[PDB]
Amino acid sequence: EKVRDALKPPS
Amino acid sequence: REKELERAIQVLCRRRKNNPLLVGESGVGKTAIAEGLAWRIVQGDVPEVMADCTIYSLDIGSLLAGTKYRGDFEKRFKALLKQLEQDTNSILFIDEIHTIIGAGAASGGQVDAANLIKPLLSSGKIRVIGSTTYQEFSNIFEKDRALARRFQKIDITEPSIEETVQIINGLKPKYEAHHDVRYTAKAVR
Amino acid sequence: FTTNLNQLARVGGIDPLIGREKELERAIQVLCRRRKNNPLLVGESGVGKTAIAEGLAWRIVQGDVPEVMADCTIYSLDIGSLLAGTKYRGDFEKRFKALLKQLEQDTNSILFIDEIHTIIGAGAASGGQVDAANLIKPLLSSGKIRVIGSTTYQEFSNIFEKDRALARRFQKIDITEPSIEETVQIINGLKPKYEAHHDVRYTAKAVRAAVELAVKYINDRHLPDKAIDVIDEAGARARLMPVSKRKKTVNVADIESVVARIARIPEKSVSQSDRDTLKNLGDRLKMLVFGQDKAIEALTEAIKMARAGLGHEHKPVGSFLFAGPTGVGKTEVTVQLSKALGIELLRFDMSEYMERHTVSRLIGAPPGYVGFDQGGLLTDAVIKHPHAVLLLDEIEKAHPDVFNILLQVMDNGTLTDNNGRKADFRNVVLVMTTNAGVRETERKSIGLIHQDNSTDAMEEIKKIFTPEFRNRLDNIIWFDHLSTDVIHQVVDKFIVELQVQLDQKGVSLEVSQEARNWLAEKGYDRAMGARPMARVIQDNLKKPLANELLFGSLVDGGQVTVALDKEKNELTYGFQS
Amino acid sequence: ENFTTNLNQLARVGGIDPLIGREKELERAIQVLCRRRKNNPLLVGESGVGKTAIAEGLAWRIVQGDVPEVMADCTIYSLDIGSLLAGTKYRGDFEKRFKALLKQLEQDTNSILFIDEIHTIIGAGAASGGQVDAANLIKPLLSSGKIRVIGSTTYQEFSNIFEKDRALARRFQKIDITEPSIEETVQIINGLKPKYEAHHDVRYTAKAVRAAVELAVKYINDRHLPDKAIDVIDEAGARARLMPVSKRKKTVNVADIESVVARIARIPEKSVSQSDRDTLKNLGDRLKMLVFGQDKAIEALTEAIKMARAGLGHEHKPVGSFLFAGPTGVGKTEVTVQLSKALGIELLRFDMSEYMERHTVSRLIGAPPGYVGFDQGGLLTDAVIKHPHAVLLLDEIEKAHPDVFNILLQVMDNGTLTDNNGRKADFRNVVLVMTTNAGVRETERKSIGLIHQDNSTDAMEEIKKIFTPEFRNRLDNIIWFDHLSTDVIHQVVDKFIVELQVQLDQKGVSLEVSQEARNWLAEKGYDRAMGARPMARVIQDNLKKPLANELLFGSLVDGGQVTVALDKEKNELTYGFQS
Ligand SMILES: Nc1ncnc2c1ncn2[C@@H]1O[C@H](COP(=O)(O)OP(=O)(O)OP(O)(O)=S)[C@@H](O)[C@H]1O
Ligand SMILES: Nc1ncnc2c1ncn2[C@@H]1O[C@H](COP(=O)(O)OP(=O)(O)OP(O)(O)=S)[C@@H](O)[C@H]1O
Ligand SMILES: Nc1ncnc2c1ncn2[C@@H]1O[C@H](COP(=O)(O)OP(=O)(O)O)[C@@H](O)[C@H]1O
Ligand SMILES: Nc1ncnc2c1ncn2[C@@H]1O[C@H](COP(=O)(O)OP(=O)(O)O)[C@@H](O)[C@H]1O
Ligand SMILES: Nc1ncnc2c1ncn2[C@@H]1O[C@H](COP(=O)(O)OP(=O)(O)O)[C@@H](O)[C@H]1O
Ligand SMILES: [Mg+2]
Ligand SMILES: [Mg+2]
Ligand SMILES: [Mg+2]
Repeated sequence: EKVRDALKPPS
Repeated sequence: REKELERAIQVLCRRRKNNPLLVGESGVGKTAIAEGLAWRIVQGDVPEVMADCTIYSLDIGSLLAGTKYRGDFEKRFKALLKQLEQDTNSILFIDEIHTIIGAGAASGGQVDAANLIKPLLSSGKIRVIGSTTYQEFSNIFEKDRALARRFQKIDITEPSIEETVQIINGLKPKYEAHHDVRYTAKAVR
Repeated sequence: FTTNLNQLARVGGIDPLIGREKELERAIQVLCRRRKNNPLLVGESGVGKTAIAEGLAWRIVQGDVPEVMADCTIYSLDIGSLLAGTKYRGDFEKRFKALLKQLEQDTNSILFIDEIHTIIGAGAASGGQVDAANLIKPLLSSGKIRVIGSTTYQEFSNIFEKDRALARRFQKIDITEPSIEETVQIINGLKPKYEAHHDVRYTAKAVRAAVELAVKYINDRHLPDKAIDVIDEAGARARLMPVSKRKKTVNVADIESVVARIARIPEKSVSQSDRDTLKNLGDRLKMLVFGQDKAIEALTEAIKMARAGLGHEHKPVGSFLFAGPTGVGKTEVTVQLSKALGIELLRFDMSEYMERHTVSRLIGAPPGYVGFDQGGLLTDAVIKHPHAVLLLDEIEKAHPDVFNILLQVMDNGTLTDNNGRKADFRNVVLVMTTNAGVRETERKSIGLIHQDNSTDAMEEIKKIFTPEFRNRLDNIIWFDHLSTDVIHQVVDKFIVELQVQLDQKGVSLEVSQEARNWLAEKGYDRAMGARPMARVIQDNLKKPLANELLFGSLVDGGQVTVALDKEKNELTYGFQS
Repeated sequence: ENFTTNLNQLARVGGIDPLIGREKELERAIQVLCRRRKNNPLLVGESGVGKTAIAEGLAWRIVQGDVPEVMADCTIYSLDIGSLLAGTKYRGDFEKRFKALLKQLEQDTNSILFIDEIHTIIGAGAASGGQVDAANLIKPLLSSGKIRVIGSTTYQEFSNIFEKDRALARRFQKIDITEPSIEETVQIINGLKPKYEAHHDVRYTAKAVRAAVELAVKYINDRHLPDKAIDVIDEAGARARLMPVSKRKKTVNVADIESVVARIARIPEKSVSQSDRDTLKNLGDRLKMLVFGQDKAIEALTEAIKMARAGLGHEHKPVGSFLFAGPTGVGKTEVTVQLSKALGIELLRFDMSEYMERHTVSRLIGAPPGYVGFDQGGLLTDAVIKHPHAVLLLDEIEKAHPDVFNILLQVMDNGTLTDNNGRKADFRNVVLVMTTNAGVRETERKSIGLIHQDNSTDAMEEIKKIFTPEFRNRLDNIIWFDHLSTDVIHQVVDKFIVELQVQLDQKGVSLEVSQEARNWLAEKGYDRAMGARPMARVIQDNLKKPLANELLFGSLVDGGQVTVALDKEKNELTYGFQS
């Protein structure tokens, strides 16, 4: 469906 | 809530199924029981085994506030878990346990808090208290058979009208001072 | 990364398996097959599905198994390490590959994985590089490697049925709850492990009564898990004494009260004080519900015969009916019977189920249904409460299709469900009501002298109802009309509800016995019974007072006096401020 | 690539069973696979028929080289639907992975994708909210033609989703797969026999294989012939070796196989045996000790059955068509119960009273709900389908409309039934029994006259007028009863007392009843008009009422030692408990 994903940047 | 309290203390003391689950309906007072358990412990009206215990409450929003970088949630949650096992006497009362089922993993890693805590519960070193509704428990919590096996379901029901008036009288001083009014015994009934 | 089950059994950590010999023979039957050699242990949770796997390995060391499989050494998958240990990708592939080399080259080697449905997809966080189940499929099709799985009855239909290919490899083996005799050995075997932690010694009598009382009241879980729970709770309760382990031994009294708390039931219920309750409750029915004394004898003896054992085990406790006029206490007796016995009262209205489609919804769908709609509300009620009172009023109004289901349930005492394998209706008492018994023509007859067309002795209902359904009934109870004195007592009940309402308004009402007789004769009707009593009570008592309370003598409260005069034939109203 | 397995490569290392029969189906697949367009074949067959097996047969034929040159270099792959779906978390992952494979496959020409149970991904959902989106990636492949996709479906699924959607059906041909004949089935087992005998070093006699196929079809009505047959042989091989630990006997016999099917059938082993000779002779004697009284009926009924079950008679006509007549509420119905119990068949009690209405007749020859479920089936049609070898106990035949009788004529002569659902049932092995209660009604009917006139009617007279002679012409035999005996009715009290006493044995209670009291109680309960219908109720009423009060607390709890005897003056039984 239409799902929002929150990315994580590398430290 | 003397009988309901007994069931929780008994569940915490047993070897297996150490984690109790206070299932109920909205507003029944399941959260007050856990918050009230700590109040009972400081008062000292509990068994000696539980007197030394220290109940903790986890706020998921604060836990997820700064988890921008990779591994932030895992390091935080894992760090907190280490504190629980070393003490061996603390209890983490987490309300709305169903929320952590899909929280902490945005995508890719899929490292959810439920998966992280699961192994520790198998050994039994850490004991926690949960709260959930019937609809939420069956729709979400029941899906995770692993977590359900560790937790021992507890059925809660609204108290009788007789019990309710006693609750109001016990809580009457708190609301009487805030509002600067005196409630009559006939009015509460 | 790996675990061994044969080595653990050899050491003796696991206790001796008790019973389930048939499952062991049927389990090894497919295990030795050239194809379809993956025995899938399908059973409800907490029914010892994993114990069977561990039990089989134990018997191998003892040698009381077929020699063909005795040489074999059963293994167990490390669910915890594989699920979470190998977080990084690549390590799982090389580590799992090592298991394949160990798994292959030894046809005797066996592998058992509990919760086999959970591993349908696994081995990677988000990548589709490999699947643990799929990796073994090439070696499974050939049949060189045989494995044992564990899936719940619900999970079996949810996923395994989808992939016929995977389902083809496996073969279902039904797991039935162990009997009370089997459980007492299992719990006794596990007794030392828990006695040390609690520093208590459970008496033999205490542990056998627990299962009897537990199954009688606790119904959420099966006997193995249920029995273990009551023993662990009782032990913990004992060490929580006020000063220092006041009570060491675990007597029957301790377990008798533990189940009460877990069941949220009042004390003295576990005492098995059923004989005396039956005698005293009888008198209570007459005072609470006036009349129908003849039917009370039939209702009470019905319960005594079932509990005493004068009935077939499969046959339910009772299948009766109440054919009588309206408002004759038919429903009233049922409510008191439940409260009197401390049993749940489940009531269903057949009027909503008059249509054919609604009858099917009662049990979901005989042909089948999908979409997790949870259809079959009647079946679900029995699973949550095996012992209950099922009242089906206006059964005659229901479509004859519903009768067909009762023939099957009455014959075996169990009702099948769309998803649920079966239900327990043995404890439930089937009680119904019908109003067709009272059927008098509005027009008496074509003649100067009316004819007393006395109602037939159940002849009319015989043609309306099916013949087999009538014979299967344990007994037929009829409810007749009520005597005039009973009606004089019934008005007292209606009057009492008025006084409580007046208490909130500070109004005193006093009615004479002669006035009550006027409402009684006009109130009770043969055709409607109690139904018109309200209208006269409202019209003759509530309506006149409404004017005064809102605007009149009784605005601020007062005393009410009522009298009857023969001159006018109507009641008189008097108000005192 | 790892998702789908290469069947052709598997054949080289073994694991491919030889294909026995179905050469015509194989030729059709080769013929359609050589087409420029619409070459994609479909295998519309029921579960267990072996549709998947022919797909592997094509891989064996190609590696062997007994196929056209164009297809000689072709490869076949078996898509693993469960692998991709299990790994996915949300929709879109499966489609992406499937897109990657398809592109890799299109690079190499002569690649065939065997999508077993294609209906699952194509549509109809109801698994995890449905996976109908997978059809999106299937339509381009069909239109493109770059690769040929073999499909496996079923008659029900095919019409539901495939025939309705022209996009797929137009680019998919049909190869109807029908269960093989019994003769073809034994040949298939013979081809597969070497694998099993070499597996555990045991020999399989020709007698057992023939017995295995006939027994399974006769008893196992919920599975198809080819697949369930292999399980019987495989189960026998395992059971033969593992059970007799002391003696290892390689030779197998037909009797050994009976025990194998008994476990799955869950029916007694003796009844499961297919011995028409032995069962016919003992069936009559078996009904005598089990049911006592009116033994003349057992003799006539059994000999008549022998005539039809002899095998010479064409079985198009139902095996049994006995139309019982005369009094009711007698052992006539009981005989059918024990007859069904000895054989093990499931007795179906169809009562016409519910179907009296003309509209209700359609329920037997049509879906009762009259909904679009398309799986309910007719009451009579589905019931015969569930138990093709079970007797139909017709009840209250008198209250039947003429159309109801018309349906009976079809089964007696045609031996087949057509309903709105369209499913065909087999009546070759079915038995039919009826019961006539009209005679009982006339006996109690009053006479309009000054003095009542005795009417000692006979069972024959009613059927002559109420039933058309056409039914009697097709009818094989009619039995009649009058009354069992005076003594047997006394014995009926004893038989019930035996079961009632068995109940006391569970309670550890002992009870005795006077011989004279037993006789009087039997007469009180037994009636000519009602027969033995009320006898059951009176038996319990005599003792259940008084015993119930004292069983809860009393001497009955420990031993009982009850004494029961009537009073001459009061004719009422007296109960005394001595523990
Ligand atoms: N035994 C009690 N003693 C004191 N206050 C009580 C008690 N039971 C209920 N309450 C009051 O009722 C409120 C509602 O019950 P809670 O357990 O707090 O609800 P909750 O579980 O947070 O509700 P949700 O979020 O709708 S599931 C409590 O916060 C108290 O104010
Ligand atoms: N037949 C049995 N033989 C031996 N131990 C048994 C038996 N039945 C129950 N037990 C004990 O009680 C437990 C029953 O649950 P398990 O067999 O562990 O798991 P399961 O019930 O198969 O599945 P879950 O509920 O998903 S852990 C066993 O592990 C033993 O401790
Ligand atoms: N013997 C009785 N004891 C108490 N109330 C009775 C008795 N007979 C009739 N009633 C009264 O009859 C009324 C029946 O109401 P209800 O159950 O709604 O009727 P129905 O079953 O006809 O729908 C109630 O007011 C009930 O108290
Ligand atoms: N024509 C046939 N030739 C050889 N074996 C067959 C044939 N038909 C069915 N079988 C056997 O039936 C069993 C199952 O075949 P399979 O194709 O997997 O069935 P299904 O298509 O129902 O899944 C195997 O033992 C297979 O060899
Ligand atoms: N010859 C007989 N042998 C054994 N039982 C018999 C015999 N004749 C009658 N009975 C018994 O008498 C009853 C016959 O009527 P029944 O079948 O109960 O009637 P219905 O089918 O109308 O309920 C049954 O209990 C049956 O077992
Ligand atoms: Mg809360
Ligand atoms: Mg388990
Ligand atoms: Mg009523």
